[PDB]
Amino acid sequence: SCILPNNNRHQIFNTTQGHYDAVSFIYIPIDGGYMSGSGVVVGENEILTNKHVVNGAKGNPRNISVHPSAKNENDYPNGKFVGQEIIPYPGNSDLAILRVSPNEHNQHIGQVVKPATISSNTDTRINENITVTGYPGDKPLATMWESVGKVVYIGGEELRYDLSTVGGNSGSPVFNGKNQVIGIHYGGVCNKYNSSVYINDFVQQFLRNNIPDINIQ
Repeated sequence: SCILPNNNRHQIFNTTQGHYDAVSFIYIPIDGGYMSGSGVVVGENEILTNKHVVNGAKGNPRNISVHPSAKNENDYPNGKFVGQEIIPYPGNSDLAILRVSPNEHNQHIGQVVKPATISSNTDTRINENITVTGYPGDKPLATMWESVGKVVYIGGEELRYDLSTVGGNSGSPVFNGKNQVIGIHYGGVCNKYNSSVYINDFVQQFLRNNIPDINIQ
């Protein structure tokens, strides 16, 4: 996750408004600190994020806290949901489904926010205007930031763009202008581009296979 020449980013304060509500903050304690990342609610009990993010839990999903619509370190408007099962993408992309437990009120994560709409990606192209929204670690903890830019590359399961991200953004949803998820940010090449897992037909099948209620448009 790299700061690029295009560094056009702003904080989301109304984090439950519109498509921002499914954007999720991830906190995993380690002995002596914490790993944080990002994700997006896509199903009744499911978020999407990276393999390397959930790996911070060292195989134990109950080390993972998911805070949908997190606004800041003292403001979690939807509380948190604890990891229950890690379902990695069988292919070679840095993509994982995290299934989470209900909360203390027996609410499911996909009930307290609107699950994100997944693009079928039939129209996605080079140079289209997009956003990557999540929890960059150069900002205050658990604050949501949107980063504005353009697609520069599409290939197999990789989509690249020219917009800035930072450690902490891993797992952030990539949104098109219709606020649909076209990919899942995972990293980049500093300071050439940033990159996401592209939700192509094979990744879409993995999603539907594991999240039958998924909303693909």
